[PDB]
Amino acid sequence: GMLEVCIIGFGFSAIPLVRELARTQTEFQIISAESGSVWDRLSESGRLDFSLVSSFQTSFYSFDLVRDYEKDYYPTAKQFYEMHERWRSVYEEKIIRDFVTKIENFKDYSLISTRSGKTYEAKHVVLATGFDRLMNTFLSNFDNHVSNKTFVFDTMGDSANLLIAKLIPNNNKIILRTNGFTALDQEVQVLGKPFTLDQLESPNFRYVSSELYDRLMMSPVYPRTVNPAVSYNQFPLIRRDFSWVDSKSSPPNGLIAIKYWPIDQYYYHFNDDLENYISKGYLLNDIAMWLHTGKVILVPSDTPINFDKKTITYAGIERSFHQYVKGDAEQPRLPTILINGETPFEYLYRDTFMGVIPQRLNNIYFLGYTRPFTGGLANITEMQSLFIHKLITQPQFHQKIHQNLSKRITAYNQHYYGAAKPRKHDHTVPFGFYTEDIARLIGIHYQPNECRSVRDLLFYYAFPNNAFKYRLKGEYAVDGVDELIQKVNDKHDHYAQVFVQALSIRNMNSDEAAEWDHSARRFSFNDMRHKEGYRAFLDTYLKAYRQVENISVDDTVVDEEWNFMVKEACQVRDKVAPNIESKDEDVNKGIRLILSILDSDISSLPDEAQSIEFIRRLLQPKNYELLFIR
Ligand SMILES: Cc1cc2nc3c(=O)[nH]c(=O)nc-3n(C[C@H](O)[C@H](O)[C@H](O)COP(=O)(O)OP(=O)(O)OC[C@H]3O[C@@H](n4cnc5c(N)ncnc54)[C@H](O)[C@@H]3O)c2cc1C
Ligand SMILES: NC(=O)c1ccc[n+]([C@@H]2O[C@H](COP(=O)([O-])OP(=O)(O)OC[C@H]3O[C@@H](n4cnc5c(N)ncnc54)[C@H](OP(=O)(O)O)[C@@H]3O)[C@@H](O)[C@H]2O)c1
Repeated sequence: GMLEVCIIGFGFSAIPLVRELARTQTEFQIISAESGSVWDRLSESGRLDFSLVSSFQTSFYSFDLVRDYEKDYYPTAKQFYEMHERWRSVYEEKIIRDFVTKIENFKDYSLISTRSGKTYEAKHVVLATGFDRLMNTFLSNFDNHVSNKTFVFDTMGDSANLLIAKLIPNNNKIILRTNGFTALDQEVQVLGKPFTLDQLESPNFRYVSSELYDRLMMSPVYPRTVNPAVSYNQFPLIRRDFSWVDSKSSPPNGLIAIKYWPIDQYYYHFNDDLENYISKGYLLNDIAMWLHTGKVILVPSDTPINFDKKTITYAGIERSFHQYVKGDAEQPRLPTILINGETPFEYLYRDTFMGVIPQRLNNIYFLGYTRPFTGGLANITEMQSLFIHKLITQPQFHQKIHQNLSKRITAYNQHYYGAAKPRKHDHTVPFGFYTEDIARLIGIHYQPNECRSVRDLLFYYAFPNNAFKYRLKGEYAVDGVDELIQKVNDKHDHYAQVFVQALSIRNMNSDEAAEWDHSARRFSFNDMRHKEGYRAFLDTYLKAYRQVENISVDDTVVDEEWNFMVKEACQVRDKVAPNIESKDEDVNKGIRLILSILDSDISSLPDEAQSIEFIRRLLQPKNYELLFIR
């Protein structure tokens, strides 16, 4: 009569697993802290006044999307929290409010200790406890009445970018003292229509060849184009050292990106009702517009600073600042876990299988410790939830995965990390590799060889690998996913543009593909040609923000020392930007060809002529093997 499952921590990550355990009537208990999460801190202090950096389709679960999806949008922080609270309310009767202090792991059960002193025995234990993040305080607590101060950031990430969005409108000057950072427009115009960047990744093209996929994806990350319109050419300090990368899989696991509103897309969405959109949490966070306008400056990583005087020395200027912001040492909130009830478990992402199954522990699973490169967490945690549910409820599956666990882990690490040493961001994966890897392990994947029509090929290769893609049919089918996929296909032209992109670069080398990617009137990422024209909009924006936030600040004060630092900062840009002056034309022809053979039988396509041949060979991709599954 021992408890079959104990889930520790209930916020967001645990929802889909609890839903599947309920469906199979598997006995479970949830234990979760009375104190809740950062989302409760932000709710309590009235600071749910921002929006997600991820699309609806990747940030909410399949069983919500089938009801509530009518169009792409970026949810607000308020909507995200409201959804956590709705699901909390569904499962509250299954939640014990307490805090787990210790887990003793035995051969086929665990002893869970709590701060109350109550103990629990459970055959299977799932940890969904999230992360402690140092920067959460800056969001939950730090003040909006600071003005004309200098901030120094040693780190750039989504949390820094959100703080910078809130600081800039109070004429706070931002110095970024960095080893580089990857920033990407969260939204792109494709023939007039907005696509979130997660929709453009067509990840199953990795199976055609890693080199094809690499030149399709990596030109905005690695400094491959000489095009003077690209932020990494106007502001070379943004470039990172990627010498650590030792994998043929691109983008590599361990690559992080900050996702941001470019001001042109911000204007297209919000220009009509600006004050009301800002009050909902749609905040302009265009880092490239900040670099362009000098409201942010980059300085070298080894730039000298004096923590005692609160001074940084740049442009022969000893420069004084109100705050230095170090940046996150973000790590899982794990209680002490005792192996054989004796030896403390040591957590390392790479030593777990798919970030879920730790070694040396029996029937313990980790849920929510894998971070998506792009898109929302929902895609990751939905698929992790199905994997965990199958391991808990199907001993045949549990035995299959565990029998060769150490060899699977080795084969995964070889494929994705190679000989690179563990890094603090190992837990970050391309979402469309991870979801597909789990789907193949579970057996709810699609087979490329079973596509019959060109349409079927578009769905396999070009429809994004969102978790709901794998819940149309088979073991984990969700009612309404058919109608969801239809709605999404109908609105994005079946992802024909994405498909044609790969068709267009199949013969190119990586340098040719990089130039082609940037030959558009507006390329997807970091296009500095689409900033100057929005300066008037920016002033309308700052006024609307100030008005929403009851701020007064006069834009007359002149920080001549800043100007000199900005001028020193923006010197490569003042050389390169005057040098300014195929993708659009090629895409147009490609989409015409594809939409016209949509319902054509693939296997029977005849021997633009050579693009049909390549299309036919997509039935037999030569790079399909994943040795951690086989
Ligand atoms: C500022 C911010 C912005 C974000 N923006 C986005 C976004 O745009 N898109 C997106 O997809 N994701 C975003 N995320 C990430 C992610 O969606 C959230 O971090 C989410 O809260 C993770 O859910 P979780 O359930 O893993 O953890 P949490 O939501 O933190 O919930 C875990 C729960 O477990 C409890 N707990 C912890 N330890 C114990 C213990 N020992 N015993 C008992 N209970 C315990 C905690 O109190 C908490 O209530 C953002 C995160 C932050 C902080
Ligand atoms: N769906 C999601 O899960 C999701 C998505 C987006 C945002 N978020 C939220 O926003 C936050 C984003 O992370 P964070 O701001 O807390 O800190 P972080 O991104 O974990 O840390 C950023 C640091 O990582 C290093 N880094 C290494 N490679 C980099 C690259 N290519 N680009 C940029 N930085 C790189 C840099 O420091 P060094 O160079 O000094 O090592 C940088 O300062 C999350 O904590 C989360 O709260 C969640």
